[PDB]
Amino acid sequence: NPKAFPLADAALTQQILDVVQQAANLRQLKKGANEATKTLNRGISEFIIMAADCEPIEILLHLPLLCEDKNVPYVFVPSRVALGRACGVSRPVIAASITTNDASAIKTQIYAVKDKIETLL
Amino acid sequence: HIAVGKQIVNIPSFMVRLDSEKHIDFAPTSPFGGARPGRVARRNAARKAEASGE
Amino acid sequence: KNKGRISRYLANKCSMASRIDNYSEEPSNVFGSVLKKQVEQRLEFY
Amino acid sequence: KISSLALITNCVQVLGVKFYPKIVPPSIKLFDASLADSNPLKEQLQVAILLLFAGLIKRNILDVLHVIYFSSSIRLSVISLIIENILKEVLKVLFRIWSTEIDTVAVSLFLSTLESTVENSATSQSPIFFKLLLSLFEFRSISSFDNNTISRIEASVHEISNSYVLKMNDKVFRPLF
Amino acid sequence: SDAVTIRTRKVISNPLLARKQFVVDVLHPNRANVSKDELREKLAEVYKAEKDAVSVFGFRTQFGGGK
Amino acid sequence: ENPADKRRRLAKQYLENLKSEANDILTDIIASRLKEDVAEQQGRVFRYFGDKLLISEAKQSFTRVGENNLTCISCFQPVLNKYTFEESSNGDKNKGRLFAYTVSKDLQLTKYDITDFSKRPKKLKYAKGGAKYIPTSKHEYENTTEGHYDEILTVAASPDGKYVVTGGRDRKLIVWSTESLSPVKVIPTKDRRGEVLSLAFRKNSDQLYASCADFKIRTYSINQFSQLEILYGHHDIVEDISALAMERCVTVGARDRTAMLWKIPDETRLTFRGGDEPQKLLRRWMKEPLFFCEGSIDVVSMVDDFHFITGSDNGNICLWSLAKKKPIFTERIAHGILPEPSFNDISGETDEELRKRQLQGKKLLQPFWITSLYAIPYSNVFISGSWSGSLKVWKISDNLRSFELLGELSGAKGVVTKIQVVESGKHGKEKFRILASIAKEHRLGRWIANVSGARNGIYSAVIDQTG
RNA sequence: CAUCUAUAAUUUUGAAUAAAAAUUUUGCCGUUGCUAUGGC
Repeated sequence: NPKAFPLADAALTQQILDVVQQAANLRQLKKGANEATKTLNRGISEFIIMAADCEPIEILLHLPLLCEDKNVPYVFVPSRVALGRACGVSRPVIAASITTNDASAIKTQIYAVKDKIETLL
Repeated sequence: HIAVGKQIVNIPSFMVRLDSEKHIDFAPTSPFGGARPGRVARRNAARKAEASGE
Repeated sequence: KNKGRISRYLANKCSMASRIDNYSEEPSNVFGSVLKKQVEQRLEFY
Repeated sequence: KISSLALITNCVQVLGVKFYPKIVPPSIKLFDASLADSNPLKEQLQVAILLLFAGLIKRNILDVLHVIYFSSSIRLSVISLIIENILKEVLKVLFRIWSTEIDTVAVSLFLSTLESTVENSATSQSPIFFKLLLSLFEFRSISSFDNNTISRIEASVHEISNSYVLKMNDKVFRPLF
Repeated sequence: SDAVTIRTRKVISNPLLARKQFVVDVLHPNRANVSKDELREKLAEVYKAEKDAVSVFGFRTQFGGGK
Repeated sequence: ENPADKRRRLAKQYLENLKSEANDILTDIIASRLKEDVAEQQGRVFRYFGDKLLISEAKQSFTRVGENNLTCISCFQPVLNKYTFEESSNGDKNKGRLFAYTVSKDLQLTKYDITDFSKRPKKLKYAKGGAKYIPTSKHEYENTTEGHYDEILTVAASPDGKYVVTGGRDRKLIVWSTESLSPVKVIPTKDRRGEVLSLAFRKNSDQLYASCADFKIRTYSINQFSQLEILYGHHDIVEDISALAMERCVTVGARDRTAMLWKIPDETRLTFRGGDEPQKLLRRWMKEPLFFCEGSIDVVSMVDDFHFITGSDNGNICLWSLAKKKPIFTERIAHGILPEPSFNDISGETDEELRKRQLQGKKLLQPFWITSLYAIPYSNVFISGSWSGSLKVWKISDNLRSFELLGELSGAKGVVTKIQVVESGKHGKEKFRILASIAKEHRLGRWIANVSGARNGIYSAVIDQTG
């Protein structure tokens, strides 16, 4: 399906999920479609991760509009349950937003993943 | 209050390495990450328990 | 109070339905019906 | 039967609202009734006897306690009423009723009475009390019970005896020891 | 709670001076500074020798305590 | 009358028994039996029944359990000592009464008897935590209320049979006396995020290793009720632990995909990293399908003192040896690919071809997680389990360089939280009960509940061997 | 833990009740027979 167009391969998924857990730990990550849209509106998002097997896909498919409107990288990953593990919560998550903060330890990681996402876009 | 790995460090210039910056935490002796609260807290507690007794 | 609870739950399900119907070429009474049943079951719980 | 219960409870109410030469003859008639009884009508009867005993003790103590013993939680409650209202005479009552006694529930109520009395002078009460312990040990010797049961009574009596000897002053019961 | 550990490393059996010479690590958390007498008692228990045969010396407590 | 004479008497009785059983076998051998009974502490696999097993005729039996989402299980099995000769069990009623303990998210501890390998595990006793044990300070080191109030997560039964010790999300750790299930001692982990994630006893000993999710590994001595040590070194939650007769343990830290082996007395650790590359795999297959890349390492068990097996969350089972840093033999998707989501439900649009395009073919397939893994100590068989509703029994080669699928068992259904094994019979004829705590959800978080027909229970499979 | 006790097993008396020795698979719902399996 080309609706979830940029879908990460195994390696890029690894690094994406790793930086997602890092940001969840330093608490630079907003979890959920609604809060992600909120960060997107406020323009505080470094980039967006989405699930690719949502039931159905449109409920989060709304996001790429705002993403590529405001020039914020976005990427799909295979499994929402994997994304939930990566975030560190008890329930499957479908879309999360890595926010932006200059005083972060994971700066260089987020920038590497965002680099590769942009290349893939 | 902050021990790297297992070893309390009290030098602010310490130049953590990579894995060390993963391992920083509160020391197992701190009132913050461990044992009984500090002197001010337990002095206040003694004061309040005594004043309740009287 | 449960008026506010149910109102907000309905708002969430409504937004999801709007997403589906906007980005689906020919939407499906199947998802409409199941989401309505979900809200109905919550209301029955109340 | 039901007529008797009605008479009983009417006596209960009238005495609670409220002479001796016409309050003891009903007591006598009531011991007669209790021994004659000693079926759910009979149980609720015995309850009525217990209730009127509670009222009269509130406002022959020996056979009163006899009927109380040989008549559960209600029984313990009325015992607590007995100890709160009414003590040397109570001690003689205890000794005589034990002699009459020598089953499980009666013995348990007996031990409860002893513990209540002792937690509730002592020189006067001492000798019959020690004779009572003598009798309880003889009961251990001749009782138709089980080892665990008899040991339960044994520990209880040792505790109460320790309490009473602690209460009493020493030089007075030296010869008693 | 408080469980002192005595463990040995670098055991070199030196039969010239008729002994075993080793390096002792004592893990004392939430405690200060285990005694040499207790060290000798427990070392004798472990090594099945006599507290008169065991000897230790030179104990330095690491920064932050517990070892 | 003398201790030495007593020991001689017991030993000669042992020899009488050995000679009688040797004659029975007949209807070298004695030296061999003695040497094996020695051979336990030298940590080379010696127990080689890898192919005498009769998997196809293993008798399978589910047993439902009341509470929901059993989290974990621990089995206690009395042995006979070889220094002395009394027994492993504590009292005298027991005399070889096989026990099991199950802990459930519903905050329940449940001990069963499984002595008879033909009847269902009988529920002897239980103890339930609950909300009434919530600490009144709630904000200090002391956390010492005599019960659990959140998500008991692991259990371990002491090899001497006196205590069983449980720990979970409440950041406590409670040792119970087995008979009355009574809580005898409570030890806090004293860390805000120090949740206990796994428990393992050093075999035949009273040193307990608790892998805790504050990135640490605590180590307690139980016959003294104290915390000996903390071991540091992981980067993510130290998700699972396993220990054997030596003074070592092995752990898997999850996200760093890192298995670390802890030699305690030396105070040293050895780091094992995986490192398959899917594109290399593709090139190699061209020289010769789907190659998922390793997400996290989930479960671990030592087969031996020098070899251990780690099941990850991308279908991989790796066999590692202490010599080489890379795994010596990795094995691909163990329990197959997770079934495809339905087209209608992925799409939300009635056009059938559009829905199929939504399903996207292969690119949304994922592998089953290895949720449980267990190697019978010092033996050459190990049991792997996922939520594919089938335990897989595997046998390692004799050279300890590879392993193959010995067989399957399809009686399970659900998420296999934990696997355990119990032996019985004579030294020549050994019956093997395989217990599995099965529930609907993975024990750490929810993440998953849609499984066809999962039921909370204990899955017991009795295996007999002939040859 | 040991012991005692309790429950439950036999012995004896009595057709038997009775008497004593003395001894030693589920939380909720469903399908399914003489155990197995559904759903919440």
